[PDB]
Amino acid sequence: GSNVSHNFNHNPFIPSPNDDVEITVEVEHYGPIDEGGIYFTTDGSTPAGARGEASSGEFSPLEVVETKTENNLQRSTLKGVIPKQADSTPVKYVVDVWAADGEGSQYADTNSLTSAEATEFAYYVENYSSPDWAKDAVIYHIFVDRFFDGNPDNNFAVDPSLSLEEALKDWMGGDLEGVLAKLDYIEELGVDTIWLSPVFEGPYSHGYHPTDFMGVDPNFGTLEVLKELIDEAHDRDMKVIYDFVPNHTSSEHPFFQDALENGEDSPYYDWYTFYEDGTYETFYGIEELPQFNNDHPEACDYMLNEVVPFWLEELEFDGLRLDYAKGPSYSFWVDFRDKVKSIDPDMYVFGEVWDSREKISSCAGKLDGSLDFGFHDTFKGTFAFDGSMQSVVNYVEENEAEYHPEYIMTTFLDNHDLPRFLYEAGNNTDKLKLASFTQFMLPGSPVIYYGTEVGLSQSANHHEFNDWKDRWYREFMIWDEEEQDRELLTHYQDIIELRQNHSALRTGDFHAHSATRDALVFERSNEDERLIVAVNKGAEAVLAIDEELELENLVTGERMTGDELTVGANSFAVYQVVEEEKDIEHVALRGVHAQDIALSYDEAAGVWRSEGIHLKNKQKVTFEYVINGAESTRELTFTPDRGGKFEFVFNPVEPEQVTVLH
Amino acid sequence: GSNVSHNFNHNPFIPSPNDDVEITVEVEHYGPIDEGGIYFTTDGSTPAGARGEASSGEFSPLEVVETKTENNLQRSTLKGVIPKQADSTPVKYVVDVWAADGEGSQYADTNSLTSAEATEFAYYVENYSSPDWAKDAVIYHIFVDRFFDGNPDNNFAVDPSLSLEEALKDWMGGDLEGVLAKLDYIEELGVDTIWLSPVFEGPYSHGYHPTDFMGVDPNFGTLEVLKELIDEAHDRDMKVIYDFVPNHTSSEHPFFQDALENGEDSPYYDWYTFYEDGTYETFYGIEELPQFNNDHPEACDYMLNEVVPFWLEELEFDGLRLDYAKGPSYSFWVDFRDKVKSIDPDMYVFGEVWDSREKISSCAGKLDGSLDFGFHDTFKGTFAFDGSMQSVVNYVEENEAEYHPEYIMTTFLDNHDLPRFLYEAGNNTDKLKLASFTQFMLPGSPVIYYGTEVGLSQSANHHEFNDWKDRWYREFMIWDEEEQDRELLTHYQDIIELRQNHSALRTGDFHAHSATRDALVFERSNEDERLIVAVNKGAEAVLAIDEELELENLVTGERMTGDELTVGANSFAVYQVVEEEKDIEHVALRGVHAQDIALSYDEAAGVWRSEGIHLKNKQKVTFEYVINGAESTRELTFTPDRGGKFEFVFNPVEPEQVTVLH
Ligand SMILES: [Ca+2]
Ligand SMILES: [Ca+2]
Ligand SMILES: [Ca+2]
Ligand SMILES: [Ca+2]
Repeated sequence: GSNVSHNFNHNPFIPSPNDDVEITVEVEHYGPIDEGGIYFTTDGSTPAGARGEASSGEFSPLEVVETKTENNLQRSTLKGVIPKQADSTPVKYVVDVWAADGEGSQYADTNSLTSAEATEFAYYVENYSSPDWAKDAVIYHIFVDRFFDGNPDNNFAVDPSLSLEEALKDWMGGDLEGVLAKLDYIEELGVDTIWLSPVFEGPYSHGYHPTDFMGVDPNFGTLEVLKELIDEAHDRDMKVIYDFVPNHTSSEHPFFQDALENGEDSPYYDWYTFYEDGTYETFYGIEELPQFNNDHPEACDYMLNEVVPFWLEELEFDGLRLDYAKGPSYSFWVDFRDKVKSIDPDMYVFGEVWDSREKISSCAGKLDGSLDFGFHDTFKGTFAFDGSMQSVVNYVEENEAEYHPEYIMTTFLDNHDLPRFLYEAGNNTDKLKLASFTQFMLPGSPVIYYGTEVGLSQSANHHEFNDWKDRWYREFMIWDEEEQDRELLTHYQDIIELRQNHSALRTGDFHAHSATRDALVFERSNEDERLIVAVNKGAEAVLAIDEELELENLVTGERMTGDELTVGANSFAVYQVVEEEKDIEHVALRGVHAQDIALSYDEAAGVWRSEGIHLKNKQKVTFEYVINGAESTRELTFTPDRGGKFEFVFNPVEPEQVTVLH
Repeated sequence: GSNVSHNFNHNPFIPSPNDDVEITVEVEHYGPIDEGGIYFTTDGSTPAGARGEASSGEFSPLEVVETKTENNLQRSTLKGVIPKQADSTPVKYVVDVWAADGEGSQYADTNSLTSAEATEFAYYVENYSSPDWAKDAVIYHIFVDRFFDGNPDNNFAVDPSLSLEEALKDWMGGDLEGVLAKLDYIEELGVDTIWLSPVFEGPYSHGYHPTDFMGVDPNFGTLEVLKELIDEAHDRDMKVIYDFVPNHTSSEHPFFQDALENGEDSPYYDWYTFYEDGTYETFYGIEELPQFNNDHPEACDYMLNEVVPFWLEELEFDGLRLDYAKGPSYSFWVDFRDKVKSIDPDMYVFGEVWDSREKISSCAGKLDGSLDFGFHDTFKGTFAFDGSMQSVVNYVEENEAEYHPEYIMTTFLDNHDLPRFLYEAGNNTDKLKLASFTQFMLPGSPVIYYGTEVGLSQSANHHEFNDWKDRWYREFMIWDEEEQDRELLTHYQDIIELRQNHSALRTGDFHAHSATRDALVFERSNEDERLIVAVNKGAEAVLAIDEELELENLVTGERMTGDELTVGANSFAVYQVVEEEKDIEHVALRGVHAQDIALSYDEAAGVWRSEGIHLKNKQKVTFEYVINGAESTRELTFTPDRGGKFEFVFNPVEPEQVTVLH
């Protein structure tokens, strides 16, 4: 009948408990369409409605703002708002568009005629924030089966008669008891967070084919060993993150087998997406990986009210890494965030999203962050494939301009699914020293694949193989200190101690000064210190610094006053500038009332806030923040669509952020 | 399993009988994909194949040209070529991509696992050409029920007791006998082509709900009256075009009723797209307009081997206007062109495509042209809604850069579906004089809605209504010479006699000199004459001509030597420049061999051709055409992917066209 298209286009994509949410819908129709409607919910119930009559939830109308006729087809634009909701509230809504004095309705995105087969949109109403510990976190991503074998008695599926090509895709015996033993070495490395490979009872050594969402495979140990590991890692002030697989199970899961035999008389038939011809929804056509239907009400309750608290509340994990966060819906992640952030708002929830950064942005407001694949892709091509250092800068610059400031991009060089950096760099550890150094001097949360610090690479070429190319990314950790690259280990320990002792290197603004191919200098702003980083992977060259200032090589406690500097060949260093920068003492507000309004500092947060100013609706305000009667923030703007007593907040780390928070 | 995407991306989109056709396929996959394949056909049979084994047709492989891994997903590019085919050949092909040493296959665009549910691509192998008479054609689009009532005895469904609001959407009595009577008036207007509204036996007076594809509704007359009309219009050297409805029937069609009752035991059950729950494919949700399934083999044979020859061969129509050409597939139109162009290659086949010009371009090679909706949209907003004359120039310029030179864009101001121009221009006939003049001085084939020349407009406002807003675009033709706008008629007759007596105004190059808002001057190049057109819909102004040359107002046989000219207010004129331009006498070819190769003229066509030069495959040639040892075509390029003895052709109307035709 037409083409209703909403596509999650709600105006405040990350809504506060104050602002209303404007829903804009584009419709391409032949016959008439006159008005639509929103049928949104506040509890966890599924929303439904039709032609202005809501079945479960409240109603809000869609009204034609713009319309015309282009190439004999009529193009109208419908708009409506969802009323503001309280903090920590999951809003699910469905959208339809019909014609007054007509027969029927048509829903959003799916163009369905009924609410049941329509797209279910959702967002989470909350002052969006990520755990502050996750911003400063340095993560040691370990593959449990390939780390250490602290107990050979748990190696039930290990066949020692296998060759390396045959054992690397099978079980090798790494267990959670080994992570307990080598916990001193992990702590000596300097990391403050441990990311554990999946430990589900599955038929494969990687654990991504769960046959029990709430059970540890005996090949890795027991829950008590896991509880002992997490508790011992907690007594060292380290955090533990679990690699969580919510999208799919294996065909061997008791739920899938019971549904595969009993059919519709099975309690788990609707827990998967079975089709009317025997086919079922799967993960990329893998018949052994049926997609777990998290959009089913009784299955979404099992994942959220049974499985997730088992790992976060019972086993006391500190966070979850979500395998294939694209699988489940946004309406599931909105429910997921309300569940995990009600247990503890300091529980790190970041996902593995195989998509561009313009689509990873849609996960903001639901997840605390994601894995920076753009970091991976634009670091191999630069440091391992000899690229331009601009693609490094062109990556950092576009992260600031696209991602929400609270979104945490976890950066990495290797994966259990991607080739090792050392092997892609020809085992030239000088390039890995540059990448690991540049990473720990760039914004984000660095992740260290378990073997990288000792030179663990690939014992074979992956291009020579098929299907199981990922054998050689999951080789066993080397502990023989003769076979280890102790120079690389002492390098990783030193680049960690620097980042862990300089807040500007973790949560500081980024600014590039000069950069050529195989040459880059940049700075890391803050409010307590500044730093200058210089990295070159080619010949020696000179790069032009903006200002002129004395420096201090943090490694070799020297100094250097100059306007330029000659970065060495295949060398790198980070310099700390020395500035008696007068800290913030007074912040005023110029542009709202007749005279400047002096703000008051909040020591709990790090912001300056106004007192309580009334504003008229849709009134285009225009103002700025002055600093100690000297410099001033460039002019801002804001429209208070609903209410009056709105408050002005000034975060000096994000000064241009128009955060007129009620 | 992946995302195979071909999207009709064959390199020669309009293939000659000489060039091979390169098929490029983009695949976004997780697991491996190593090779694909093309399964193309030459006859009318449906193509099918799997994993290199073709079921109906020949096989051509798809090989990975490029590949990488981006954001943990692998992106490969498959390529293969379809061998060159003879002239007048319909190539249908299907495309799949699989993994060697894998299990199964996956097909193009639909991502289906079988060939039956895959996208069926097609193109037509032919030296693409549109009927030369259709390029110069001036069309008089009449709505048969609203023209003249030459026989009141055929008004079976006319209810004289109805009001105008109720009769304008019902039957009024216009018949083909009236078109016979008023044929002198149509010929006096000057048009050389008549476009007839649909005459199918349907339940509505517009005829777009056919209940008999090969039957004339008695409310319009008989076949003999239609045969008499077409024959009488032929004896006056006029052409007749039929408005053809191939996409859908009405629910009252005997085929649909028999299938609606007998079900799968009906011979026409597969002739529509019935769904397994009682729903059926329809035209924009209209349950009374079920979509006729032209992709069914037995239905495509009924349309092409029974219905189309009934109108083009039996009733001896000169062409078909195709209602909603987007409905049927491209694989249907490839069959459709092979059928109508085998009856007579001088049969005009142009379609009604409700889409952007970048998508109307895909109909080139299958249809002779289309209706220029961009002309309509960007002429109401300019001449009836007071816009910029640049949007007129920005429309003509983008037609040259996007459309194939043989594609014929039929321009119009009104439709039976769009509001009248006079009513959108506030009955200000001075604006309609400007639009009708500017139209007949612009490239394309002008179409005249039946009432426009006598000031026929709308007796009511369409915004006041719903569903049947198109009553007021289909009002009855006025014949009382007092109620007619004879000034507008004498205007249309004069702007026709000019275009019909100046070949540069029909098939001549377009060049804009100066243009402001409500002001425009341009020229129309050719090889026998040049013209200058000046149009202003605002106040008087002066526009800067490029060169300086004397002119001649074709209306008032005056002259004017100057470098600029002052176009009047709400006035317009077309001037013919006077130039003793030495015609083409010698054309040589500089760049292929060591010395210039003199070309020979072909009087049958209008081109200069080479003699027969051998070329190596993929050899980047670079050459030009010199004219009478004076000016030269700017350097061209060409690669002969297959063969040797290729010939060079020079069309002086399209000189930059690299037509190295074998
Ligand atoms: Ca996975
Ligand atoms: Ca695998
Ligand atoms: Ca129609
Ligand atoms: Ca209608």
